[PDB]
Amino acid sequence: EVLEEIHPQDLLALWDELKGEHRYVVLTLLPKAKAAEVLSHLSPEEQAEYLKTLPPWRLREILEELSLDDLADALQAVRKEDPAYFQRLKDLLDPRTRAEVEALARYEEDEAGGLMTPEYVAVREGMTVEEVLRFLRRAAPDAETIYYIYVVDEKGRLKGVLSLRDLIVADPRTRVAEIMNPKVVYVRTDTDQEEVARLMADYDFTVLPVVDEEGRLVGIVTVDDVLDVLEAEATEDIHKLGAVDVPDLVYSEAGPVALWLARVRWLVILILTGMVTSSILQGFESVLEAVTALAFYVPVLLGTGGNTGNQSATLIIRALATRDLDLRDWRRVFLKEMGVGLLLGLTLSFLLVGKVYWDGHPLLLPVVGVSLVLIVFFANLVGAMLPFLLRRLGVDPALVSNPLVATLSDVTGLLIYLSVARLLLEA
Amino acid sequence: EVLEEIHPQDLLALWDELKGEHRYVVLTLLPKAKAAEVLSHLSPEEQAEYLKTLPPWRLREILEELSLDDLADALQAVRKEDPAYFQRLKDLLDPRTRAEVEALARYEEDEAGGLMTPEYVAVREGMTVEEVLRFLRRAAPDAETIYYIYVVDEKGRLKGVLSLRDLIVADPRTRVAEIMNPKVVYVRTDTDQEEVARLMADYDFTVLPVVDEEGRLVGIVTVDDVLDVLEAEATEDIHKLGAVDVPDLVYSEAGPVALWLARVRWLVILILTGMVTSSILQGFESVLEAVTALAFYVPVLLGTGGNTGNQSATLIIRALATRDLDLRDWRRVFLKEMGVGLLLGLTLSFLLVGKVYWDGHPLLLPVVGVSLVLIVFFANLVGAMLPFLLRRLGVDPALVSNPLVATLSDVTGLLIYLSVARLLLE
Ligand SMILES: Nc1ncnc2c1ncn2[C@@H]1O[C@H](COP(=O)(O)OP(=O)(O)OP(=O)(O)O)[C@@H](O)[C@H]1O
Ligand SMILES: Nc1ncnc2c1ncn2[C@@H]1O[C@H](COP(=O)(O)OP(=O)(O)OP(=O)(O)O)[C@@H](O)[C@H]1O
Ligand SMILES: [Mg+2]
Ligand SMILES: [Mg+2]
Ligand SMILES: [Mg+2]
Ligand SMILES: [Mg+2]
Ligand SMILES: [Mg+2]
Ligand SMILES: [Mg+2]
Ligand SMILES: [Mg+2]
Ligand SMILES: [Mg+2]
Ligand SMILES: [Mg+2]
Ligand SMILES: [Mg+2]
Ligand SMILES: [Mg+2]
Ligand SMILES: [Mg+2]
Ligand SMILES: [Mg+2]
Repeated sequence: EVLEEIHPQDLLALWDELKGEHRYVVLTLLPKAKAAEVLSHLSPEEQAEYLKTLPPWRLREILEELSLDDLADALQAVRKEDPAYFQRLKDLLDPRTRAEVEALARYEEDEAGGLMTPEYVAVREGMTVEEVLRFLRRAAPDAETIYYIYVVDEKGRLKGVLSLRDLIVADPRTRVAEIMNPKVVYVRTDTDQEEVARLMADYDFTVLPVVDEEGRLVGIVTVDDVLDVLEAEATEDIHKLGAVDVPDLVYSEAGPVALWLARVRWLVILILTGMVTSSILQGFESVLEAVTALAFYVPVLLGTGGNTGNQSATLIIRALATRDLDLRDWRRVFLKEMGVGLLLGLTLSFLLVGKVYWDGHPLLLPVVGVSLVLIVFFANLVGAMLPFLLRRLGVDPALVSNPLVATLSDVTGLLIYLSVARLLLEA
Repeated sequence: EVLEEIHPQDLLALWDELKGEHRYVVLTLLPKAKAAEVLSHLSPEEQAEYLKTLPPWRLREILEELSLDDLADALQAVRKEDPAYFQRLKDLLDPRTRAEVEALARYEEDEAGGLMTPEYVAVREGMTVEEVLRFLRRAAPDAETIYYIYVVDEKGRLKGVLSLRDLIVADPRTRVAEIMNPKVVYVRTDTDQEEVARLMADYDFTVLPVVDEEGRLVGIVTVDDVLDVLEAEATEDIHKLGAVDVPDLVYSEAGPVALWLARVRWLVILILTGMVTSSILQGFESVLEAVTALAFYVPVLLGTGGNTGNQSATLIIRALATRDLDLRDWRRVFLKEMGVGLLLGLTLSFLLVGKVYWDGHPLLLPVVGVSLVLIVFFANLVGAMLPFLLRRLGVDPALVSNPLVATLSDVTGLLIYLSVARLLLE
């Protein structure tokens, strides 16, 4: 009845809200393909778990009816988790498929190769519209998408590319080279995952032709895998911008121990440079014993400075991820931001001073006030550069976390504030 | 002519590296397709700028050879900026085109109606595969995509969906409604772009069918525009993480004044949160004049709380926007982080007391160390649980920014520490 009706992703939606037993049952009963796609959009931890739990006949069925990219991904999860049983689970494949999948597992999960699938539709440059169409009816079962057609030489590498729409409008006796496009856009096996995401999103494509170290066409990447690549990447960016450092972390499926590792690393690294502020506070105990109101304005200056630093840092980190800004821009950016910080200072200060005056200390009112303008102005700029610096260093700018800049602006904040206190105390 | 072999992407790459005059003359001298695609992938502001500056004739060609969701958008930008040259410009638009543009501009640009095209191919079920391929070859020059054909009824409603592959592999004599799909997942007009993005990212689709209340087909949504939507929606989410609050900010073309605005609002909110920290010290001046090592150790605790809260806040906000956590999960989380917030404290404390002892103030380590465990733990929990609440109010929980969590950790941290100092000094 409904077994033929339902669409896997209804089962994918209800998956987060269903008991283990019945789940298992739903993997076993479905038509082969629908179970296969339901397993396809699952977590590698879960994937491994089920490829362990399920019967070897259904194992055969799923493994057989799973696109090669997604297969190799699954098998890879089982290699990392349980190596021996990965090999044993690999003993249930057929020769040609086992072989293609082995040649795919060798690619890197972050590179085109590990995004790519070898079931492209490839033709030689000397057929005709009609020939390619005949081939397309007879070759459409074993293909990921018959929508774009790649034209190759005698040896493997890209020559031309070809829209299905193009053939369908083309005069069936016309040869393909007369209607193909030789300026083919493509990635490499080693190309980083986000470079594919970028290229694909730039050119407004939906299949990108991975080539090998020699140029020979060896796979393709589809935009559908790229979207969850994108989401992966944006999520990594957000995560370490929050100074947590684990690339693939699912919050719902992780124990307090792992969270503790991931957070405690950078929490620690930052807490040390949090101690330097204590020892810096130690050596300025003469201007601090003398006037106490000084201490009554340390948090507000520090925290507001860190805030501003966050703002700039993030506002640039995106603009570098979004590829909106290049390294060579740094100089030009500097000035552009600088003025802003000035205006952010004055304004903020106008508030803080109106409170310093209201706190009842109209004496150090300009110590606080001027300090706040100086702190805003500098923290801001610190925020702007740190990414640029890391770029010329060859490091991920998203490592410039909001908390790192918070602690740094705490240090600079205190130095500015206390030296300004000292200098104005000499008056 | 050799200046006409180049791909518009290439030229868009060198756009940031070209002077205004130069920009204008390249955009004014290209092939219609090229010109209009180039202009199609720019920001609204120089979009509208060049729609204004360009010559009435070239703006007429560009306007024409432009796609219709894109024409809609560009017109909409000139519409935001300058209301008159909007209709003056679209007075160059032909009625068949213009009418469509009219019908598109009415929908809200962050909704599905706002990023849809009407150049889609729809065929009635009473065809045969033969007749539909006939229709495809004959209707292909004006379509956005002929890979998904949409079967409808006499009054216009949606009835089902065909892939061109299903046609191509089907025996041409076959009736259409035989190989079609009546279980066609669609998207409504008022729908949020973000939801659209979610759908198309789930189903591994590339087109989506837009509908009215009645269920009639009004247009389709492409994956490319949904993919720029995804990038936007994201980049907005993370700006919101840095207390910057403008929907689509582009830093490289925003002036010092605009950056100023954007930031000034929340930066101001947060400084008016700090004044409280000032007064909170001020009313504890009595307990604070006794010990100075006390004040020597404040930026460390406060900043640490701010950080822990920053981490938790981030994790949970991300897991919210990713739909990996539901509003009802919060209770679980309150426990989950709890222990963690404890574990992080102790460890960070074992090191902190390490200096409190070493820095020359063995006087009383607990007033600091304990205060660290409490502040780390508490800030952690707060940052962890502010997005939940902000989400249960029908507010974007990406508003729980890292400077906000920091500044709240400044306040709470301070109350924690100076109360612990009041008790352990007495
Ligand atoms: N990897 C690639 N490198 C270069 N060109 C490509 C690549 N992939 C696809 N193309 C090109 O993109 C187009 C894809 O055709 P498709 O019909 O999907 O485009 P369209 O926008 O629907 O219609 P039209 O091609 O008429 O604009 C083809 O013209 C083809 O030349
Ligand atoms: N909006 C939609 N709602 C429901 N189903 C759809 C929708 N759009 C497309 N489909 C279904 O998805 C399939 C898309 O066909 P297409 O050839 O593009 O897929 P493919 O992955 O290339 O190959 P295959 O269809 O053989 O898996 C079609 O069979 C179509 O019926
Ligand atoms: Mg990476
Ligand atoms: Mg892979
Ligand atoms: Mg694009
Ligand atoms: Mg386009
Ligand atoms: Mg795939
Ligand atoms: Mg990144
Ligand atoms: Mg701070
Ligand atoms: Mg479009
Ligand atoms: Mg929105
Ligand atoms: Mg729009
Ligand atoms: Mg998907
Ligand atoms: Mg798929
Ligand atoms: Mg959002």
